[PDB]
Amino acid sequence: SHRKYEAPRHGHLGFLPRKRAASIRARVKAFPKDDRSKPVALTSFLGYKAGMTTIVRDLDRPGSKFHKREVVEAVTVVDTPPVVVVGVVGYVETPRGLRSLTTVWAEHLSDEVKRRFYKNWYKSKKKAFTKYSAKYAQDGAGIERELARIKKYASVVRVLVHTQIRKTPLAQKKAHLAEIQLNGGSISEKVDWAREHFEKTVAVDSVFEQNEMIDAIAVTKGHGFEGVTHRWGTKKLPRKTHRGLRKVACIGAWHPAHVMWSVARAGQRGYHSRTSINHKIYRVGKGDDEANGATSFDRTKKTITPMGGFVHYGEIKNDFIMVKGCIPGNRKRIVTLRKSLYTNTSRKALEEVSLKWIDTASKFGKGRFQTPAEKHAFMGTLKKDL
Amino acid sequence: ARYGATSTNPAKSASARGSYLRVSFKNTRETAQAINGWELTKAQKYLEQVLDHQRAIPFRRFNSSIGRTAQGKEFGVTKARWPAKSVKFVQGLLQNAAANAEAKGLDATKLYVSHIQVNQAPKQRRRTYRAHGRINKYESSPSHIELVVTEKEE
RNA sequence: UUGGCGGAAAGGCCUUGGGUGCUUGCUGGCGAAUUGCAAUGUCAUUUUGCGUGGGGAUAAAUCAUUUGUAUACGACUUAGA
RNA sequence: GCGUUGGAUUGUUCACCCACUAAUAGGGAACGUGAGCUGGGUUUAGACCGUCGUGAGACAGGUUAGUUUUACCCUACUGAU
RNA sequence: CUAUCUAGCGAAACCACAGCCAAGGGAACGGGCUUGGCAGAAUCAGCGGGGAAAGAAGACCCUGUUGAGCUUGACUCUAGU
RNA sequence: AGAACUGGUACGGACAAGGGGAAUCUGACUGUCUAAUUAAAACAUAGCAUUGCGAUGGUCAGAAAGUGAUGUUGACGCAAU
RNA sequence: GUGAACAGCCUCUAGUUGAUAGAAUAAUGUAGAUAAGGGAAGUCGGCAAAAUAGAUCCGUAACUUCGGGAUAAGGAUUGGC
RNA sequence: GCCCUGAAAAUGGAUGGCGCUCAAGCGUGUUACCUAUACUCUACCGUCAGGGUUGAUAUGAUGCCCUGACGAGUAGGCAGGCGUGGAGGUCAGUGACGAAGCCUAGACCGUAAGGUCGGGUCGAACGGCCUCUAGUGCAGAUCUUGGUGGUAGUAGCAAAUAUUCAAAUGAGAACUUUGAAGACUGAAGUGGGGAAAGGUUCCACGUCAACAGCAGUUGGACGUGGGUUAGUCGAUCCUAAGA
RNA sequence: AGAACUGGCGAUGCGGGAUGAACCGAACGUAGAGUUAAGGUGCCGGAAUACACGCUCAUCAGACACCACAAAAGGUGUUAG
RNA sequence: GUCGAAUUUGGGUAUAGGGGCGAAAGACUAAUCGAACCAUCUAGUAGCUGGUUCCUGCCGAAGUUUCCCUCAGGAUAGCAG
RNA sequence: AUAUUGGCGAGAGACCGAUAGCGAACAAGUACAGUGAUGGAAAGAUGAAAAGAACUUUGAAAAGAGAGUGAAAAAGUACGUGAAAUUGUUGAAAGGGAAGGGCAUUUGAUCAGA
Ligand SMILES: [K+]
Ligand SMILES: [Mg+2]
Ligand SMILES: [Mg+2]
Ligand SMILES: [Mg+2]
Ligand SMILES: [Mg+2]
Ligand SMILES: [Mg+2]
Ligand SMILES: [Mg+2]
Ligand SMILES: [Mg+2]
Ligand SMILES: [Mg+2]
Ligand SMILES: [Mg+2]
Ligand SMILES: [Mg+2]
Ligand SMILES: [Mg+2]
Ligand SMILES: [Mg+2]
Ligand SMILES: [Mg+2]
Ligand SMILES: [Mg+2]
Ligand SMILES: [Mg+2]
Ligand SMILES: [Mg+2]
Ligand SMILES: [Mg+2]
Ligand SMILES: [Mg+2]
Ligand SMILES: [Mg+2]
Ligand SMILES: [Mg+2]
Ligand SMILES: [Mg+2]
Ligand SMILES: [Mg+2]
Ligand SMILES: [Mg+2]
Ligand SMILES: [Mg+2]
Ligand SMILES: [Mg+2]
Ligand SMILES: [Mg+2]
Ligand SMILES: [Mg+2]
Ligand SMILES: [Mg+2]
Ligand SMILES: [Mg+2]
Ligand SMILES: [Mg+2]
Ligand SMILES: [Mg+2]
Ligand SMILES: [Mg+2]
Ligand SMILES: [Mg+2]
Ligand SMILES: [Mg+2]
Ligand SMILES: [Mg+2]
Ligand SMILES: [Mg+2]
Ligand SMILES: [Mg+2]
Ligand SMILES: [Mg+2]
Ligand SMILES: [Mg+2]
Ligand SMILES: [Mg+2]
Ligand SMILES: [Mg+2]
Ligand SMILES: [Mg+2]
Ligand SMILES: [Mg+2]
Ligand SMILES: [Mg+2]
Ligand SMILES: [Mg+2]
Ligand SMILES: [Mg+2]
Ligand SMILES: [Mg+2]
Ligand SMILES: [Mg+2]
Ligand SMILES: [Mg+2]
Ligand SMILES: [Mg+2]
Ligand SMILES: [Mg+2]
Ligand SMILES: [Mg+2]
Ligand SMILES: [Mg+2]
Ligand SMILES: [Mg+2]
Ligand SMILES: [Mg+2]
Ligand SMILES: [Mg+2]
Ligand SMILES: [Mg+2]
Ligand SMILES: [Mg+2]
Ligand SMILES: [Mg+2]
Ligand SMILES: [Mg+2]
Ligand SMILES: [Mg+2]
Ligand SMILES: [Mg+2]
Ligand SMILES: [Mg+2]
Ligand SMILES: [Mg+2]
Ligand SMILES: [Mg+2]
Ligand SMILES: [Mg+2]
Ligand SMILES: [Mg+2]
Ligand SMILES: [Mg+2]
Ligand SMILES: [Mg+2]
Ligand SMILES: [Mg+2]
Ligand SMILES: [Mg+2]
Ligand SMILES: [Mg+2]
Ligand SMILES: [Mg+2]
Ligand SMILES: [Mg+2]
Ligand SMILES: [Mg+2]
Ligand SMILES: [Mg+2]
Ligand SMILES: [Mg+2]
Ligand SMILES: [Mg+2]
Ligand SMILES: [Mg+2]
Ligand SMILES: [Mg+2]
Ligand SMILES: [Mg+2]
Ligand SMILES: [Mg+2]
Ligand SMILES: [Mg+2]
Repeated sequence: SHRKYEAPRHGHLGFLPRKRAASIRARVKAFPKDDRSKPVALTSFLGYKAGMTTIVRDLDRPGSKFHKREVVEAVTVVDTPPVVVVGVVGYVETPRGLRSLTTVWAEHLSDEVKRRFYKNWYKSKKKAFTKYSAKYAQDGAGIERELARIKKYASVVRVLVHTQIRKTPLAQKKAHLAEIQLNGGSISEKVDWAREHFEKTVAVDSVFEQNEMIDAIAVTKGHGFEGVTHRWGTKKLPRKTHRGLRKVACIGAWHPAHVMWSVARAGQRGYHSRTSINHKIYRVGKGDDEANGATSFDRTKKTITPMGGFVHYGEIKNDFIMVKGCIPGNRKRIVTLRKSLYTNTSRKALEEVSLKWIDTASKFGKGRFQTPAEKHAFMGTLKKDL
Repeated sequence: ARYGATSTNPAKSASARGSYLRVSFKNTRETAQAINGWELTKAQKYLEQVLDHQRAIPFRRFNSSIGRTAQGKEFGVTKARWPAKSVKFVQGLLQNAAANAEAKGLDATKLYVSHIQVNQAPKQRRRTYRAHGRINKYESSPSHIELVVTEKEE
């Protein structure tokens, strides 16, 4: 007989299976549509989630009850040191999809990216690309021949870039290498841009700008094996329930004589690839710029790092992207920030945000002071010093 | 005498056996198959490593619902274990066979385990007590182990 | 051997010059038999191995230890001359 | 495609009313769903009443009390090698 | 504290043969049969849809010229009086 | 029993240790039973009432007895409801 | 010793240190707990749990068989010096 | 007439499927072609029927031979055979130079029940034929007894707060001994004694195959011994309900 | 659910109706050859994408009896009267 | 729940199977109670359920008639050898 | 003259041959269960003869490997033979959600007949 009371089903069937993502770096599965009148530019960037903080800003939203008023908002800080271009991949289109014709690598590859090609780096002879770098021996004739093949073919061009983890406080020491599509015209000059940028860094300010809506692609925080109650949000069975209550009571009718794919079951929760869209960039901060955490209203010469460091991450020393809200993944995780796939004009996009203040009190507790100078000024002289 | 079927030269061979050994037959079968065909010194070193939990015995037949480990990867399995009792009995028989080979005058550097078989000895019977005043068997599954090491030749 | 074109799975298509073999385009000389009256009467290409010469290259992965962005165990993510 | 509710009384299905709501549609899946639960009802054995029966006892009549067992297998499903 | 993994120890239930579905027809609800869908070793933790799962020659109902407990001016008797 | 002082107003500092009220049905109460699904309103109870019997008796045993229980009793008693 | 106390809790004499262990810390459990705001809307049903609790002082209703109800209800205080 | 509307149900699914549109659809007509254990012919087996042939070397007249027809089958009937234990006769049968039994993707005969042979194993009896006889043939009976699996190295070995260090012993120590430490029972005990019951479990020495659901060098285990002393403590005596 | 006559199934395989006790065909010793039955001949699949005259276009077409359904009523759809 | 008397309990003792004992549940009477356990009668009877052991050959059914305390059975006739 | 599943002593069998035959071929009405009345098993076979494996060696030991006894250890007291279920090893082969089977043939292996 019928359900006897209607409720929406628990969970989203479009995010199945709730399995572990095949990699810790979430794949960009779609790049922005190419507009071949614009200049050559990356369609995405790689960074590392440092943590969240809170900001204060004046809302600009005519008709809102908080128009021209002050709003406190949560923001995520992504440490984004410049990415090193080390290669270029040419993609020809086929009745069976896109297909890489060939990849041309830079002549010199840093140990950071070379480590990515090794499970046991410390005991290897580090032969990676040693014969390939000899393709640049005298004239680079083979390299230019491969780039000419890419120009003569390869309707889609992507550069191979890798992160500089040595510039992050992470202990990993092994860079993350990803393909970023080159948008902008003239596949020939796509290839020229990649070749000219071989072994060179590209900064996040040349890819992303203030107020820009971006998407965040990351593997979510893993939670291991999870029961239905938290994995899917099903109702807790009554206290009286024999054999446990954190379950789904009826996992199926008699017919079909099978547990159906749509019934909530216990399994892995988290560590899933997610692409969340429409996160507004609140800051494109630079590492060399002291007063990173300062605004035109605060003026406290302080960086973005909270007092005591970003918990479980460290100190922000590089370029960083501050997006509004939250993004998938946990601290220290590699995240891919990509340009939006459509032109959002909704007045939530297109808003020019000006930060009034950036919280830098410690996240290791109920942080009371923005700076050690403010802490000393409040507390006066302590016994140890100050 | 009268071991299992062997196809090796008895003049270049030395045998060892143990009967009614109170060690798990299934575990001992897996342990014996782990070193069937190996050189003698390689097998002995491997057994000491198994005891030390550095390498494992792949469990190929008697392995239902046992458990998975990364030390089964060198044998192309996920299910491997460290059956210390079986390993100790097999090591006793291996050193006995090595001693018999020395007494025969065999080249200890050419010895490999050319035959090793475990079969079920008669079960030693105990009783276990069950709910509602019931009694079930609590039997052991002891093993007959036999092996012969031979000089490798061409 | 010359040059070109071909990326949809190109792995092929075209082309240059010289060398060399055959030519049934035409006219001759010699041979074939006994596989016994037929017997697929063995002529193809698919992998692999070994030996003889010649050219070329001179690593990794796993276990163990370690990390916790991971994790029931496997697995994952890290580090280590 | 999408949703189709919160409650008072009743074991109840049904019903009825209060109330919100965009709306409070009807149904199936062994009258879906008890090795998923619960056990209020029904439907063992205790007991009371009313009517019936000489009686033992009967009662789609009422009332109160009344043990809800097992998965480690195969498949399916969820995840994992 | 288990479950989990390990060393040691080590049962039981159950078991025609076994184990992917959809429809068909069929003893009118198939794991096998027909027609289709399909289909790739070996597996681990969970799970309770299914195996019309297990537990017991249904206790309800009916049948038997099968009983037994109980009752009564049933039939036939009997202690006692 | 009281007073001053004292403290992050804590102090039966752990331990130990009634929730309460307005009512209805029902059994007066304390007590008792279905050991292993029913503790109840069921049974018992004190109280009330009825019955039989003066011993060659009432009630009840025993196959029978020169046999028994009440009865080491006697109606303010025993026996049956 | 605390305390009303053979309560609970700690200790002396005496006795034992026996329950298969090691490593992890998923789900679901068993046992023990906490929880913003609401406060029975859950459910057949406040099931379970919570709340109350010792002592001293004050105060204590209906009804009553005058004996009770009664720790009714409802309040206050409590350490140390 | 065909087609369309009428024409709504529950897992996803059925002209059998694919698919088919001057059809591979519908109505109709003509041929060709495909194939049943049916029909036709032949062979072989058996059954039944009708016959021929005791005139000899001629042993199978229940034989040999000729002719025709037929052959489905539960329950059931009958017939002819196969096999087993034992019995009378016979083969002056087989056999320690290897009987019986058993094993044998080796061989032969029979439609079959079965029979025969080779090889291996083995060790003391056994078989062919004519008859006699029966406790004479198994897949089942939730059959009986015994044995053995998969499940499965699985469920599990999680109540009673709790163990740790070192040395000794030993082949071997998480578990034995000693020392050190940490704990608990907390006198209504995890203490000290007894009644019932047990019966040597007491104690010493030796000692670990089994048992102590891990282990074990330890033990209420195993092996060998030692040990229970009464005029006064009980029984014994008395009577109780009662026998 | 119950009768009549016959033929079947039970008791029966075989070819066909995909599948199916009973329908169609045909009943069965072991084989060979030929021909057929019913049913079929695009492919599955053995066998003419045969020949001939027409009808039908369905945004739910139709596609062989038993048999696995469809009606009344309608349509300048189209065809013939 | 109850916890100083219809209290709890040891030992002794009595009551024994259509019997005991029952503050009464058909309760208890050695895991046995709406009639204990043991042995024998007894291989109790069963129109009911299950099973019923080698081959081949030939023939080959009935579920209908009448009667029955008969309707899951038999006799009888029929069908069969 | 008749009876005789008891007792004592004898002779026999178309009987049974260790799941049979008495329950008991054996320390069987035993071990064991029950308070009790009662209930009540399982269990025979080295070899002619222990000749029951001296001695060496590895092992803490059990045992192993040798040596030896024996007609045989393919008879080692876990003992005649030594089936099947089930199992190990070796060898061969096959294997996309069972396996097994029928007809026919390929291939491999194997084999009788003239
Ligand atoms: K009765
Ligand atoms: Mg609904
Ligand atoms: Mg959430
Ligand atoms: Mg419950
Ligand atoms: Mg914080
Ligand atoms: Mg498994
Ligand atoms: Mg498990
Ligand atoms: Mg137990
Ligand atoms: Mg018990
Ligand atoms: Mg239902
Ligand atoms: Mg269910
Ligand atoms: Mg249930
Ligand atoms: Mg239900
Ligand atoms: Mg109820
Ligand atoms: Mg009742
Ligand atoms: Mg009346
Ligand atoms: Mg009724
Ligand atoms: Mg199906
Ligand atoms: Mg159907
Ligand atoms: Mg089935
Ligand atoms: Mg199929
Ligand atoms: Mg598979
Ligand atoms: Mg479960
Ligand atoms: Mg199920
Ligand atoms: Mg029945
Ligand atoms: Mg019954
Ligand atoms: Mg009758
Ligand atoms: Mg009667
Ligand atoms: Mg009362
Ligand atoms: Mg009282
Ligand atoms: Mg009870
Ligand atoms: Mg109760
Ligand atoms: Mg009463
Ligand atoms: Mg005091
Ligand atoms: Mg709360
Ligand atoms: Mg609160
Ligand atoms: Mg409140
Ligand atoms: Mg409510
Ligand atoms: Mg409700
Ligand atoms: Mg209610
Ligand atoms: Mg409660
Ligand atoms: Mg009060
Ligand atoms: Mg009151
Ligand atoms: Mg239609
Ligand atoms: Mg067709
Ligand atoms: Mg036609
Ligand atoms: Mg024929
Ligand atoms: Mg004749
Ligand atoms: Mg016939
Ligand atoms: Mg006989
Ligand atoms: Mg022989
Ligand atoms: Mg065989
Ligand atoms: Mg002999
Ligand atoms: Mg018989
Ligand atoms: Mg049998
Ligand atoms: Mg049978
Ligand atoms: Mg059976
Ligand atoms: Mg059995
Ligand atoms: Mg386990
Ligand atoms: Mg447990
Ligand atoms: Mg414990
Ligand atoms: Mg100690
Ligand atoms: Mg305590
Ligand atoms: Mg204590
Ligand atoms: Mg002692
Ligand atoms: Mg043990
Ligand atoms: Mg031990
Ligand atoms: Mg002793
Ligand atoms: Mg005295
Ligand atoms: Mg029939
Ligand atoms: Mg027929
Ligand atoms: Mg059909
Ligand atoms: Mg064809
Ligand atoms: Mg019409
Ligand atoms: Mg009653
Ligand atoms: Mg009988
Ligand atoms: Mg016939
Ligand atoms: Mg009559
Ligand atoms: Mg019947
Ligand atoms: Mg016997
Ligand atoms: Mg024997
Ligand atoms: Mg012999
Ligand atoms: Mg033997
Ligand atoms: Mg076998």
